[PDB]
Amino acid sequence: MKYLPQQDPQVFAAIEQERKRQHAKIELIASENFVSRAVMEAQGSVLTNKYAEGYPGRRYYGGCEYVDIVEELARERAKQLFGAEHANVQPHSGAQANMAVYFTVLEHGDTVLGMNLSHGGHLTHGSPVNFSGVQYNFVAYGVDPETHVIDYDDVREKARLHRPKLIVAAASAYPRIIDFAKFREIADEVGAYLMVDMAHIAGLVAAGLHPNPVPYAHFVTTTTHKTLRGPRGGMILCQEQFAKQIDKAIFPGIQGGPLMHVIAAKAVAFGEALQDDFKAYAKRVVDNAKRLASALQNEGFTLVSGGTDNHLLLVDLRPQQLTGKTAEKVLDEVGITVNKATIPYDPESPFVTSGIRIGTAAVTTRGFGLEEMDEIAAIIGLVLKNVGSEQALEEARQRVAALTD
Amino acid sequence: MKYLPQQDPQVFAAIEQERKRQHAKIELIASENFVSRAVMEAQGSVLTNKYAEGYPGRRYYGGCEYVDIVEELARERAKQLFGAEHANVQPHSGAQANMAVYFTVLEHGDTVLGMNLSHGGHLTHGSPVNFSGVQYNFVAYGVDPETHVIDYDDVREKARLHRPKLIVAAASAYPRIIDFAKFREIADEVGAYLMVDMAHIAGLVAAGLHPNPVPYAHFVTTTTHKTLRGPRGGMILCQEQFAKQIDKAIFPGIQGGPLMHVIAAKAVAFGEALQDDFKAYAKRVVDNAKRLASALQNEGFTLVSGGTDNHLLLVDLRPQQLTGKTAEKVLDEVGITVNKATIPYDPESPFVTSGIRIGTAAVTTRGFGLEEMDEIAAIIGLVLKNVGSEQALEEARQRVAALTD
Ligand SMILES: *Cc1c(COP(=O)(O)O)cnc(C)c1O
Ligand SMILES: *Cc1c(COP(=O)(O)O)cnc(C)c1O
Repeated sequence: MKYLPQQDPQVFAAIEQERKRQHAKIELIASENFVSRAVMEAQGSVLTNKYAEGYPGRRYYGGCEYVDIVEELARERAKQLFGAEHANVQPHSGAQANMAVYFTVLEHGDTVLGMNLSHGGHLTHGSPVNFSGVQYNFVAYGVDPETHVIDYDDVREKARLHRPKLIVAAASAYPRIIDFAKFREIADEVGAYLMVDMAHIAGLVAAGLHPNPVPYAHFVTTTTHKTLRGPRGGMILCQEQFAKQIDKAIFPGIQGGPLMHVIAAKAVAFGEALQDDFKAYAKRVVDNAKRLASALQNEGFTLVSGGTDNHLLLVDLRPQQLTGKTAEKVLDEVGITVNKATIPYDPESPFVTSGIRIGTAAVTTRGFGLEEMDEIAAIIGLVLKNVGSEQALEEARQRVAALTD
Repeated sequence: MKYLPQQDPQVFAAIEQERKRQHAKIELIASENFVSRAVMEAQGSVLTNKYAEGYPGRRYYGGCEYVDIVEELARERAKQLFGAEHANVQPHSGAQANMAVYFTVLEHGDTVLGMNLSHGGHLTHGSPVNFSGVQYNFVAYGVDPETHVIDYDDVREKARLHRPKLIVAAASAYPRIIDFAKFREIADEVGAYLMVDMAHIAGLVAAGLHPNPVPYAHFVTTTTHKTLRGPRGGMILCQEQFAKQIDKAIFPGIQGGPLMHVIAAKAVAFGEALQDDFKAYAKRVVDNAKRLASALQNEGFTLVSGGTDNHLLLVDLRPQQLTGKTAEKVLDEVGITVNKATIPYDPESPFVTSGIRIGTAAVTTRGFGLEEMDEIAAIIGLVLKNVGSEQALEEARQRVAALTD
């Protein structure tokens, strides 16, 4: 940076702390990643200066010729990446992407069926303190108590009983492949729309390492950040028959001016995802997650669903008589970043939990491989088996430092 | 830029076109401005990589120590700037700021009283194609047919008849000072909350050049961009008694993860606004607007309300037998950027209009002064009085080029 250090010493010092923190820590939060310098440059551009309400070639303001090119690059690259008939790259966030789809097909009080929030469902899939649960009548399907895999007969029964207008598939803490074909079959049986929120798995979908929801879902929502490794924001994909309605839902429906600089950064990220090396990256993500899962089991940890098909895993800490909160806290002391997470049928509250959620997207971006997964698992074992030993925690600290260099 | 040109030639070429366009054109769109290099660097930072759901010291994820510093800098500087008891700097946009306030105090179907959308009210103040008009029962107050000033007796009568739970004051196309004291008096009479949407005038409020709504309003919403000259985004200010509710409305209410890099940029912008030179800038904005108004009247143009108290003016083009659409189009041909705008009691549709809206914030940022205002008015006169003369339009083109260098 050139201008920030001089103009705003306080803000610059804090940013610099954050940058150094990002390098020093082992980031295992499943939603996290590190974007490229090109992505950052794009959202640090003069495009922040442009109002462009509306859509390419259909704007409310003049002078949008070039931001139109940018937005269209984003839309076309997204369509290439996911094989979607239509993309809306304007959503400010994953929350707003979901908000727009809900606004499109639902009326206030309509019934929606989503994944149980304690089993992997997201806040925006019907939490009673979120607009979703306040504005619509959410009901939930569960995972099997033993296998922790989505019970598709439960999805079906809930759908048939409650007759939702919309079924939501996808998750923020589900370690297995989701069967979108079965979701669509159930949706068809009850005459419901199917929305798939692929935020966590979008990068894996782009790389052909998770089945693509696009052919089965009426609407697909996503973050551009997370496994897709883009700037912070949202996106909607849908069939052409819903394009006009979805676009109107975003604007003038729920948003005003789009963030054109962030949209530029989205275009850049999609460009990167279209490359062969992103496919290799995403495979390493999944490979690393399997390896980490295996290595954790070697240390004596129990994993929700007994492993992972994707980028993330959940450790059930009940065998170690630890809460997720305790684990999160002590790992923070040694420089490993995880979050507490409810495990299916968790006896603890969501604010304490019996689990931790772990993902490999971030460490994989940093160049970590299988050997590093083994060592991360070993450090986690050392820490969680010796929570009262400052000697053990100091060793862990040093081993974490060795990994981050 | 260093990395974008190599990584993404297509995106870079479009960005470069946009940058050159921003320099070449005379930007008179009232909502537009040009942010500092420091602001851009801040939102081009690694802070995009951090999930920080929740609030400073009360986050859902670990590792937020430094982004907490950044957010708190934003909140404290905002409180200094506007004398507010509480700030929420997380809203993704002005639309989301408004959305959160609505979510806080209203139930589905509640009555809200806002400014007539054809008289200066914003889309998010009850448009039937916007969430505001769909989710709540909006009624409108008007300006006087002759003076084009808000009719406060009409505000009062509408309030007493319709008994709104919420009254909204503020505008996207109102050229006069708004009397927030009178709005609060009316709100008090009918037991309604008062929300002031100061998006357009926020920079002027910060510089003491427009009365501050904070002491009179329960809630103040704003964009961080526009006259405040910050990054693209939103903010809510409120009394401490609503702080918890407002914070919960933003998260977990209507948004997910905040844009920490944009919040950094907000902090930077507020820092800039706190400086003496921003006060001088804002005075030049208002001075330039008066001068431009005066100069346009000298050319024979009629202005809505007969002039301006702020950064913006509206030309009533009926005396010249032109639509706003025609004016917008021809000015685009010579390198002057305006937008068509409905004038109070406009006989045309909102898609054709009898007016153009013009603001001076952008040209003032570029260093334009009184002499430049005179010349801009003269060029506008030349163009709109000679719409069929390519000779006149070419002269205008050359005069515009002379101004932008
Ligand atoms: C992260 C996530 C979201 C929310 O995205 P934000 O950008 O934080 O609003 C929504 N749905 C799912 C499944 C997510 O993982
Ligand atoms: C510009 C504006 C908005 C909307 O802000 P976005 O950032 O475009 O969502 C809302 N209210 C008023 C008065 C505005 O001027």
